[PDB]
Amino acid sequence: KKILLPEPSIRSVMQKYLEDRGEVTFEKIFSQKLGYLLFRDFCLNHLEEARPLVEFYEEIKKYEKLETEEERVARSREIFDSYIMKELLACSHPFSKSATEHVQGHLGKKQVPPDLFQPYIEEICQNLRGDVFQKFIESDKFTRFCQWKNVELNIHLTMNDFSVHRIIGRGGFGEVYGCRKADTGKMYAMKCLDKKRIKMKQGETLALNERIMLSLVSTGDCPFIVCMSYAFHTPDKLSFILDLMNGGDLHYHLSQHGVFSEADMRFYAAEIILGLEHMHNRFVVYRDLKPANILLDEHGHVRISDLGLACDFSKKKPHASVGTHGYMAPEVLQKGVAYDSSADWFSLGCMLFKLLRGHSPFRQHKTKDKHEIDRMTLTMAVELPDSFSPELRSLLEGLLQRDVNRRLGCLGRGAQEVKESPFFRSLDWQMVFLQKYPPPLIPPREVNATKGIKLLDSDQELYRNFPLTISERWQQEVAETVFDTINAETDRLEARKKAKNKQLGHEEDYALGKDCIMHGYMSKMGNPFLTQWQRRYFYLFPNRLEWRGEGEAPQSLLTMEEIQSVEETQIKERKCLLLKIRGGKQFILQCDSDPELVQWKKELRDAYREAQQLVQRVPKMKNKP
Amino acid sequence: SELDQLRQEAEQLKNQIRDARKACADATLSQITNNIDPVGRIQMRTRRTLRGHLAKIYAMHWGTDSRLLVSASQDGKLIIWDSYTTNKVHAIPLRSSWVMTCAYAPSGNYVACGGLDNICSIYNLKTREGNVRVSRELAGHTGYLSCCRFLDDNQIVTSSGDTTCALWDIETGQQTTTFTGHTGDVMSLSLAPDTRLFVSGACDASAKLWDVREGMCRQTFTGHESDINAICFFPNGNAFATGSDDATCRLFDLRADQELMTYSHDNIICGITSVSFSKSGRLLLAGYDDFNCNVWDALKADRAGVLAGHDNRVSCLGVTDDGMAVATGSWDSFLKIWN
Amino acid sequence: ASIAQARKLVEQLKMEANIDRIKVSKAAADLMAYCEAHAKEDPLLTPVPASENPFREKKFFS
Ligand SMILES: CC1=C(C(=O)Nc2ccc3n[nH]cc3c2)[C@H](c2ccc(F)cc2)NC(=O)N1
Repeated sequence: KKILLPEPSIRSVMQKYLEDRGEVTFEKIFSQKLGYLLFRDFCLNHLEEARPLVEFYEEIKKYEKLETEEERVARSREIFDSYIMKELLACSHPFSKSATEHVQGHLGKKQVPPDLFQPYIEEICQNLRGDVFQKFIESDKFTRFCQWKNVELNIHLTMNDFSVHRIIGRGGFGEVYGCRKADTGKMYAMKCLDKKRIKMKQGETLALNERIMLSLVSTGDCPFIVCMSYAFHTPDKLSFILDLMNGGDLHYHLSQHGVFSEADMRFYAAEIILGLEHMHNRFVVYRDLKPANILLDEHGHVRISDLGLACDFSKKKPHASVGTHGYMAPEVLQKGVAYDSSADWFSLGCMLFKLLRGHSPFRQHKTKDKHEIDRMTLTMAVELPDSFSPELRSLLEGLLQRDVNRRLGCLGRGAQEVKESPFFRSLDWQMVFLQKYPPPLIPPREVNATKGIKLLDSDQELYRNFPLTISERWQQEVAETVFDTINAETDRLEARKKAKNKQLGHEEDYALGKDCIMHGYMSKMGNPFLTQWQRRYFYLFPNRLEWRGEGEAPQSLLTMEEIQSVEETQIKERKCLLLKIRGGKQFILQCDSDPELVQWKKELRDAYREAQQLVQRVPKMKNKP
Repeated sequence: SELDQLRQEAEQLKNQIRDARKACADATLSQITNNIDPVGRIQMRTRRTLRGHLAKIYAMHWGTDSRLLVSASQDGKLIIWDSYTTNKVHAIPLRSSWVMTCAYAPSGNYVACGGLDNICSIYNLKTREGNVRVSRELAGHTGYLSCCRFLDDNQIVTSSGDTTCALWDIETGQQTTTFTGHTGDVMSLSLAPDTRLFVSGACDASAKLWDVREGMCRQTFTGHESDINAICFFPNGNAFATGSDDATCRLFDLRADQELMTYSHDNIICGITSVSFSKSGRLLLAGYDDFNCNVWDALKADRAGVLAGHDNRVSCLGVTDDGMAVATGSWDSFLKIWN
Repeated sequence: ASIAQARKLVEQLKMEANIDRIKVSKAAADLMAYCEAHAKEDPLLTPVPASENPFREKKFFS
């Protein structure tokens, strides 16, 4: 069930593995949640030079989050005095001439941005980079980082990793379920699309795109968009693991509440704007903006959901005509007519009207005509009801402007423009973002809101790039759940095995002071017909591969001269390595994780190749006739 | 031109030497020894089989005590064996895996090995607290180490794929004297019993005599059609035998400054890896790539006996100072003992 | 290529050329004489009893 960490011995392989990908740098490590937490546990606890440099970093971070000025002025005195002025009097400040002065100027003028300390951030980082980083790599905190990294990199999800509950949505090509990831106990949503019910509609593109689109957006944690942490499939379904929203959609709430007041709509608008800002910062127009695609959490806060029809305008701009009818901007509907973010402003405009009045604005007399809802959008200013305030009007005016020349949001600074709408004068957008505003609707506690077909080789190939894990989400999940409590158990377990070896005597590792390239645990195969796989500790040297079991020295080996090929092979569907040996013989090895396999291959190939070009040059060593 | 003229007259000196040599070829050694009785068949059998190395053995050497003997293997270790019981006095893991050669010092207090690390590492067997440190790492060659022999505990001679050999001072670490002349990878050496002279053999298929103290080459022996892999002095120090890729061994006398005898058959096509002389000089022992060691009559050039329990190449061999025994070492990972 | 290095070759060839050589018959006879002189103290050449052989039936050492 729970997450088990690989043994410390795993460090030999992951370190080379990361090193190959440049990922053993201060930059790359410091900026990962678990890397961060391990670095700091090191500096603060086990290294005296480093403690202050990080406390200082941290205090600044708490200072960038201070809400006011009156909160600010205060803390930035203590921060100065404590982490600088103390030092200055003892000559010992390990920072620039400029930096130091740049802060003290903002103090005597009492003009204190949230960035004051930014010249220092850079320099704390220079001060930590390089040399201090080096000792951390040598420390068993980096060994611990390698253990968590190994688990990360070996994720292969299946339905079984999930404890799956009630359905909380039906629609498009499948269903959504509440669920719990067993590892960590995290509640998530699970959106399950039936591959068949897809082919039937040649809908494959859309299914894929959602995945592509989700990945551009699911970084940063946006509170106002439903985001993804894993994707995986089985032969029949695609699965997305998603942010849980079990509160129902507006389309449904609307139908039960009836229409919302300006006040209540202002709340949703604001969260929705902010969601749009996020996506628009990453060049993604959402396009299917509407009550049914806005979701409520348990408390009534909202998220933009379902990015199937959403698309990227980074390199080239769409001109195509997609959306739900009655919420599409002019430039959209018109084919041969390109566009960007703009549609979402219009659609917002459209949508908000709807929350106030029970219908799309261009859907009077409950018509269905699809061609004429389009007409009303082209040359036509919409008449805004007598009951709407002056400020609501100017907003909708701004948002529904036939032309993009003169629509609100499309004049240079996105989002911001609409936030300055005096419809929102009353609001503070930092406080919107922190979800501090009480929502007007609290979902009560549940919501409720054919086959002859086959599946070829070349169907599943469409889905070959589908699975995926988002490092940022996984680390976050772990960091909030089991990381402290596992590091703990692990710590204790390793110190049993080690302190017990202080009795036994397995006490002077065999790799040290030689030319070993790598070592670790693998399972070689004895007799196939007995599922005999004996697990050994292997050491790789530049001209042989030694191995052993518990207690002994190595009794056995294989030389690099003897190895002809190294290949990947399938056995009872786990991946092994196949070393073919000169006597027409074979030698199979199973690794415990992807990266371990990936690495043992690169190194075995490198080593046999070099050793053979080497021996070839040495007259005493080569084979002659 | 002067560059022409010095090549011209090296060519002319070459002739002076060939001629001077033929002027002394008044008889052959075979003629001379036609009379004496043959050796009969030499029949040795495996006494000991030494088991431990996990890969090929590339080299071995005996201690003067005629009992302990050191070996080096592609398993990146040396083992120091007691032949009498088969016990392992020591087992040394090396710092570089690419070892090729080893040696036991006269005293039996130090050993030495090297390889593609390009260093001769001296291992003090007998430490302050019964351990085995590396006492020294003699660095300076610019190519693989191919052979080494102690003169005594404070000096040593090496041979290298950089085509030179060298005299070192162990305490200081210094390359005292170097020995240039060979135009190809030097592959083996042997110290004359009096330690004032050694010979080297090389991939140029010449072999050379050198004076230690003077750092010079006195004499150069051509004749082989191919790489000389192995070389050993006749016990009186007046001659030496070589073994080569041309499937022949040869005996060269120093004072007559030329070859006296080739050892061979049409039935033997592979190269020779190694050579030693029985205690009297009378037998010449050679290890071959066809797995067998051939034992030759040194004086009559006949082929007396064969040592043959080895499933791969015999890569090295040696005879004890007391003459009681012969050790053979193989690519099949074992040493055997023969007597 | 080098003039230094050709000068050097030749001086070496002079050392080699100006040695005192001896007759091969004398040389070879001197060798034959070595082999007889030590033929009796060479175990591989002559058959010794087990009780002088470290390796045959022997159990007992240091
Ligand atoms: C936005 C929308 C649906 C939807 O996406 N519902 C969701 C989506 C993600 C969720 N996370 N947590 C509860 C969720 C509920 C729901 C739906 C859509 C696609 C599906 F595959 C299943 C349900 N039906 C519908 O009309 N519109």
